[PDB]
Amino acid sequence: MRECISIHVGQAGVQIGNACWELYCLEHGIQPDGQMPSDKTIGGGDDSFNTFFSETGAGKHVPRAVFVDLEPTVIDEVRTGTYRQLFHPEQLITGKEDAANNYARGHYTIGKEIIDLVLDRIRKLADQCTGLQGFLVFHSFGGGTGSGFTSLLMERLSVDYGKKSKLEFSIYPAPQVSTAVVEPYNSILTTHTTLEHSDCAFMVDNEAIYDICRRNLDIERPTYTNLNRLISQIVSSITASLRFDGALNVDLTEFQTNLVPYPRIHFPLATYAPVISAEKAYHEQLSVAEITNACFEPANQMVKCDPRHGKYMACCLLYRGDVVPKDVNAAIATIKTKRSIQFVDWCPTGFKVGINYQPPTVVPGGDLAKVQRAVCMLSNTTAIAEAWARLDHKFDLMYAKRAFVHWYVGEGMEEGEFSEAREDMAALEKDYEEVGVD
Amino acid sequence: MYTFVVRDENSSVYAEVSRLLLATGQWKRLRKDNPRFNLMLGERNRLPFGRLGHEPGLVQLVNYYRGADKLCRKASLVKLIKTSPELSESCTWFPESYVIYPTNLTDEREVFLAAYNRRREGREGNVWIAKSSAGAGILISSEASELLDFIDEQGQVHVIQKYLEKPLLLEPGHRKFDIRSWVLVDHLYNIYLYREGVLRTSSEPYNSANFQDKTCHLTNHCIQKEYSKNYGRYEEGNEMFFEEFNQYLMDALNTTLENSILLQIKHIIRSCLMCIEPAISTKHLHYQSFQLFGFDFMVDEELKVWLIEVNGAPACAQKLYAELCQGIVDVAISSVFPLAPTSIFIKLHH
Amino acid sequence: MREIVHIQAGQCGNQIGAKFWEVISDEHGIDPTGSYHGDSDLQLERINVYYNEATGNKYVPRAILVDLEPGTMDSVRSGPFGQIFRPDNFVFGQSGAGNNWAKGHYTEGAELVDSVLDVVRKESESCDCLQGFQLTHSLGGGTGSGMGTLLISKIREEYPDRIMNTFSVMPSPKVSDTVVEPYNATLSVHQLVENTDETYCIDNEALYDICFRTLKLTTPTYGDLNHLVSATMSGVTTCLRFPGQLNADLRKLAVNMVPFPRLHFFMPGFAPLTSRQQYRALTVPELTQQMFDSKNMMAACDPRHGRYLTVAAIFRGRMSMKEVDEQMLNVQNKNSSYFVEWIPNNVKTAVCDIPPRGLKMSATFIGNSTAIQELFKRISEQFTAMFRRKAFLHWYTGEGMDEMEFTEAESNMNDLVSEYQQYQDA
Amino acid sequence: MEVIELNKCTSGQSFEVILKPPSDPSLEEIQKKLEAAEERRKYQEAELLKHLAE
Ligand SMILES: Nc1nc2c(ncn2[C@@H]2O[C@H](COP(=O)(O)OP(=O)(O)OP(=O)(O)O)[C@@H](O)[C@H]2O)c(=O)[nH]1
Ligand SMILES: Nc1ncnc2c1ncn2[C@@H]1O[C@H](COP(=O)(O)OP(=O)(O)CP(=O)(O)O)[C@@H](O)[C@H]1O
Ligand SMILES: Nc1nc2c(ncn2[C@@H]2O[C@H](COP(=O)(O)OP(=O)(O)O)[C@@H](O)[C@H]2O)c(=O)[nH]1
Ligand SMILES: [Ca+2]
Ligand SMILES: [Ca+2]
Ligand SMILES: [Ca+2]
Ligand SMILES: [Mg+2]
Ligand SMILES: [Mg+2]
Ligand SMILES: [Mg+2]
Repeated sequence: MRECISIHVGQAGVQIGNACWELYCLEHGIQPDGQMPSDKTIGGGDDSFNTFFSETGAGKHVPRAVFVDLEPTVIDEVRTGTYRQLFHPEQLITGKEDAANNYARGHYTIGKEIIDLVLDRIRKLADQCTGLQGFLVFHSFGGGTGSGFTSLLMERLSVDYGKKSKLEFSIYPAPQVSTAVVEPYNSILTTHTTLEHSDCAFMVDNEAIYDICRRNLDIERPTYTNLNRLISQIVSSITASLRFDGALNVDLTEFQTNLVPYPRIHFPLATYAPVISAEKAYHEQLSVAEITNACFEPANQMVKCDPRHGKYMACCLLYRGDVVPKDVNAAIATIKTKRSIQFVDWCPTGFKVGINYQPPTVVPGGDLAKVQRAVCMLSNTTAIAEAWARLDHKFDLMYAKRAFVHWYVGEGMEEGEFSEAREDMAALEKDYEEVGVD
Repeated sequence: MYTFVVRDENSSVYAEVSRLLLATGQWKRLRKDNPRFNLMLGERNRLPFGRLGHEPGLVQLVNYYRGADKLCRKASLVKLIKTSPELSESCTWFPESYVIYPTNLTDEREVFLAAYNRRREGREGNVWIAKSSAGAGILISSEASELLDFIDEQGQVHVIQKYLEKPLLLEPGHRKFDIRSWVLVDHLYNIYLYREGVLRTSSEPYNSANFQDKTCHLTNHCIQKEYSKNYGRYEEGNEMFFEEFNQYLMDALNTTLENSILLQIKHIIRSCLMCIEPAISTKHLHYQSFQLFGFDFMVDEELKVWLIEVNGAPACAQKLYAELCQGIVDVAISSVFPLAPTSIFIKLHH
Repeated sequence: MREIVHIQAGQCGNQIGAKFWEVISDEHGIDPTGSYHGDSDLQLERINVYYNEATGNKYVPRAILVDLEPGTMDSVRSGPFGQIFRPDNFVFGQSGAGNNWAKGHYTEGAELVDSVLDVVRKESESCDCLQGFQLTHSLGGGTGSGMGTLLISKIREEYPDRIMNTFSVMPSPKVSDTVVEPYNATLSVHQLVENTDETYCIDNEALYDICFRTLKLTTPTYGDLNHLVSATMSGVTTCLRFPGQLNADLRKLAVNMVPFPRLHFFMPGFAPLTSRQQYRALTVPELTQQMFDSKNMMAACDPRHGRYLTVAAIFRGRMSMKEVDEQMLNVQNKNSSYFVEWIPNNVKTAVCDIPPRGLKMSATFIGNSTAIQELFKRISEQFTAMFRRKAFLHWYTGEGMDEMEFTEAESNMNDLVSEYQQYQDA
Repeated sequence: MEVIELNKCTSGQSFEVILKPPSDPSLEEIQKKLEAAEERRKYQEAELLKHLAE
C-alpha cells in the first residue's frame, strides 16, 4: 500500500475537497466521527482505503488531506461542518486576507510568507506515509489563491518530493458563475508555471457542470453546492482505483502511463454518465451500451468541445455497478461503427476498462438519483485544445490594452511574465495542432 | 433584436443575406470581432468553431458545418467515397478517381496505373483529367506519362479522374455543359434542394480529337467568358435554366428533367450528405450549424448523372440571388431566430 | 473580520454620512442606541465590517466625524441616530473653512489633521484585519474638499497598502453655494486621481433633476438630495455588508472595476425611483431597464456618449435569480456598442436576499464609463472661465498658494479627460 | 477486438481491448524569484513615500 495526499487550495479547492471527503466517507462506510465499523484492524492496516485515510489508536480514520486558503471564511465551514471531527487543526491552514483574484498576490506577495508553513504541514502527513505515491491538488484557475499560490506550491513540491507524482483537479473559469474579470490572466499565468510540475491534470469547466445541473438535474440556477456534489462524483470515479481493490490505475504513476504519452499534453477529457435527477419520479435504468454511448456525447463532458474533430491518444473506461466485460466489449464494437473515433497513428486504437461492482454512492438529500450502473471515460483528445483557444483569446483581448496589468505589477510581478506565460500557451496550442490536424 | 457579424466580405451570397437581415429591422450588425452575436457569417478558412456556443444566454448559429471540408475538397472527396461503406469504391455515380501526391513529397500512383494499363490493353477509351483544389490548372490527356509528369511539376495534392468521353451535347451547338445544384442544410439537418439549377454551357462545339484546347472541354464560367469566341450566343452568359433545359429534353429526347436527371441528382445529394451526417451534425452540440453547398454534375449521352465535386463556398446565378438568399433567411436563420409559399426548396427526406 | 473605517468631513460629508449610517443601521437592525433588535441572522453575519462591538452587546459605528466648524456636527449629535456615534470620534475646529480649499488643505485643516489621524489610528489598531477606508465629502467646499483630500494623503502615507474609497459629491452651478466651487473641485480631483482606488462620483445636478423631473418634488432641498445618496450608498455597499460572492471586499471590487489606475471614477445608479403609484410591484425587467436608464444615474453623464469599461449590478430582494441573469444578458446583448469589447464579461451581477426598507426589491448600478469625462469637462470649463481672469484667486493666494498650483491642477484634469478619450475609441 | 490483461477480484475486474495496432528550478532559484518580486514592491512603495514626502 502506498499513500496519497490531497491538497485543496483556495475556495474552489476547499469546497470541492469538502464534498469529495463527504462522498469518500459514505463510499467506505466511515461515519462523521471517523469510526469505520467494517475496519477490523483497529489503528492500523494497509488496505486500499488506507491510501486516503490514516488511522489513530482510537480507530479514527483521518483523511490524508491539507486545506489551504488565504482567507478563513471558507475553511471555517470545514472546522464547523458535519465532518469537522474528521480533521485535526494541523490540516486546516487559513490566512487573514486573500489574493483578491490577483495571481501575483497569491504567488508572490502572500505566497512567499505562507509557503513554508504549508510545506511544514504537508511534511507532517508525509512522515505518516511508508511509501508516499504523490499528491492530488484541487484548485481553481480564476482565483488568486487557486492560481497564484498553487503554482508556487507545485514548484516547491517538485523540489521537496522530486520522485513523487502530482495530479491536478482544476476548475476552468466560466462567466456564468465567475466573480472576476481577470480570470483569463490568472488561468494562463498558473498553467505556464505549473505545466512542467503536473504529471496529469483533469480540467472541469464550470460552464459544463453548470449546464448539466440545469439540463439533467432540472436546477434553474445551480449553486456551488450543486456543482460540487456533481464534481465529487466524477472525482470519486477517477480516484476509486486508488481506494479500492483492482488492477487498473492502482497508483498515480499508472495515470501518466495510461493517459499521457506526451508530457506537456497531460489534460485528459472527462465524460460521465448517467446524471439522473433525484426528483424524477419514474426513471428507466440505462444499459451498458447506453451509458457507454453517452461518453461520446458533448453534453456529458466536463469540458464542452467536439472530440469528432480531434485525435485520441488514450482512452479509459471506468465503470461502477452492474457491469460485465462481455457487455462492455459489445457496446464498444457498436460505437466504433457509428462514432468518429480517430486515434493518432503512433498509438494503439484500444480502450483500458475498469469495472468496480459497487454502484455510485449518492449523498442523502443530494440531487443525484441512485443508478444501477455508471461510467466515467477519460480520453486524452486534442479536442480539449478548444478550451485553451477560448481562454488565450480572452487573454489576448485584455492584454493588448494592458488592462488590469498594473494590479499584477504592483504586487512585484514583472510585466514580461505575461508574455512569457502567453508564449508558452501558444506553444501548447501548437503541440495539440501538430498531434491532431493533418 | 437579433445580432450577427460578417467575417467574409468576399461572399456575394451572404452579402445579400446581410442586406436582407438588416431590411427586416430586427437584425443588428456588430463588429466582426464582437463575441455577443446570435449569427456568424464566418470566414472560409480557419473558422474558429471552438469559440462558438460559450456566451451565456446567446443561442449562436454559424453558416458553416465543421467537418464539411471532407466533402468539398478534391482529394478529400475521393478518399471519402473509397473509404465510406455507404458510398463504397463501387459507387456508380462518381467517376473513377485516384489521389496522387507529387513525387517531391497515402498515394495511389500504382493503383491508378493498374486501372490505366487495364484500359489501354482493352482498347477502351483511356482519357483522364488531372486537377487539384489549389487551381484557378487542369490537364486533360490520354497518356499516363503526361498526367503524372504534370502533377510532379506542382507541389500540391492532385486527383486523376476518368474523363467523361461521352457527355450529353446540347443542340444546336454540339456543346458540353455541367449542372450546378444549390443545397441548403439547416440546423436540424434537413436537406433542401433549391428548385432552380443552372447549366453552365460551353459556347464551343465539343471536339474529342483535341484536348490541348480546353475551351470546349471546361464549362467554367470564367473560362468561357475569357477564352471562348461564342460566349453568349445560344444563351445569355452560357447559363441555361431548368425551364429552357426541361423544354429541350422534351423536344429532343421525349423526356423530362425530373425523370432523366433530377432523380439521380437528388439521390446523389442525399447519399453524400447522409454519409457525413454523424461527423458534422450539430444536433446535440453547444452551437448550431447550417451551410449552403454547390454540387456539380455531369451528364453523359446515356442520361446518366455523375458527380464532379462539391463546393462549400459557392456563388449563385445573378438571376437567382434574390430568391435563394431570401430562402436562406426563411429556412436557415428565421427557423432558429423567428421574427415578429409554396417553398422554393425541395426537401430530400431521410 | 475585514473591517472598514469610515470618515466623513465637512458639511455635505457629515450630513450624507449621518443619513448613510441611519439607513444601514435600520437594515442591520441597530437602533439609535446601538442595540440590536433585528430578526434575521444575515443582519449580524458581516456586521463587524462597519460596526465595533462594545460591552453589553452594543454596536458602535466605526465612523469618524471631521469638520472645521461645530455647526453641522452639533446637528448630527442631536439628530435621529446622533447618540450612536463614539463621542471621542467627533473631531472639529471652530474657525471654519470659508468654502476655501487652501484653508482646508494647507492652513486651518493642517492644524487639525493630526488629531483626526489619532482617532483613525485608534480605530485601525482595533481591527482584526483592516480592509481600507471610505470617505464621504463634497469637492465644492473647503473642509470636505481641501481637508478631506489632505486626510486621504496622510492616510495613504501611513497605510500605503490599504484601499482608499470615497463618495465624492461633485458641485454644479444649478445647485451651488459659492462661485469658487469649480476651483475647489479641480484641486480635489487631482488628489483623488492619485490617492483613491475607487471614487463614486455623485453630481448634485443629477440629484436635483431626479428629485424634480422623476420624483416630482417641486422644490428640492439638500435633504431630498441626501436621501438619494443614502439609498445609493446602501446599494453599493450591500456586497460588503451581507454574504455574497462578487465584490466581496474592497480590494476584489477594485480589481474587477479598475483596468487602469487613474480611471477609477464610477457612476452610481439606483432603481426604483418612484414618485408618490408607489405601491405597484416592480418586475425584474422594469428594475433592469430603469437601472440602466440615464435618468436613474447620479453623475449627470449620458452613458450613450461613452462606453462602459466595467459594470457591477446588485439586485436586492426575493426575486428570480434566473430571471435576473436573463434581463442582464438582454441589456448587454441589446446594447453591445456601449460596452468595450476588449474586456470580456465586464458586466458582473450579484444578488442579495434582504431588500432595502420599504421596497420588495431594488437594484444598484455601478459603472466605470468613459462618459464620466463629460463631468470633468464641465468642471474644467467652469474653472477656466474664471481662472483666465484670475477671478476670486485672492481667497487662495491669501492662504499661501500661488497661481502655478492652479495651472497644474488645470492641466492634470485635462490630462485625465484626454485619458478617458483614448479608451472611448479603442 | 482482443481482450488482454484480464484481472478479476472480489470488488471488480479490469482488462484492455485493442481494436487496431498503431502505425526544474532549485530551491535557490525559487527564493530569488520571490525575493526579487519583494524588492520591486519595496522600491515602488519607497517611491510612493518619497512622492508623499515631497
Ligand atoms: N465548481 C466550483 N467552482 C468554484 C467554487 N468556488 C469558486 N469557484 C470558481 O473559482 C473561481 C474563483 O476563484 P476562487 O477559488 O473562489 O478564489 P481563491 O482560490 O479562493 O483565491 P482568492 O482570490 O484569494 O479568493 C471562479 O471561477 C468560481 O466560479 C466551487 O465551490 N465550486
Ligand atoms: N471527370 C470529368 N470528365 C469530364 N469533364 C470534367 C471532369 N471533371 C471536371 N470536368 C470539367 O471541368 C470543369 C471544372 O472542373 P472542376 O469542378 O474540378 O474545377 P473547379 O472546381 O475549379 C470549377 P467549380 O467552381 O464548379 O468548383 C467542369 O465544368 C467539367 O466540365
Ligand atoms: N448633496 C448634498 N450636497 C451638499 C450638501 N451640503 C452642501 N452640499 C454641496 O457641497 C458643496 C459645498 O461644500 P460644503 O460641504 O458645504 O463645504 P465644507 O463644509 O467646507 O466641506 C456645494 O457644492 C454644495 O452644493 C448636502 O447636504 N447634500
Ligand atoms: Ca484498519
Ligand atoms: Ca517534477
Ligand atoms: Ca488657527
Ligand atoms: Mg478566496
Ligand atoms: Mg471548386
Ligand atoms: Mg456649506
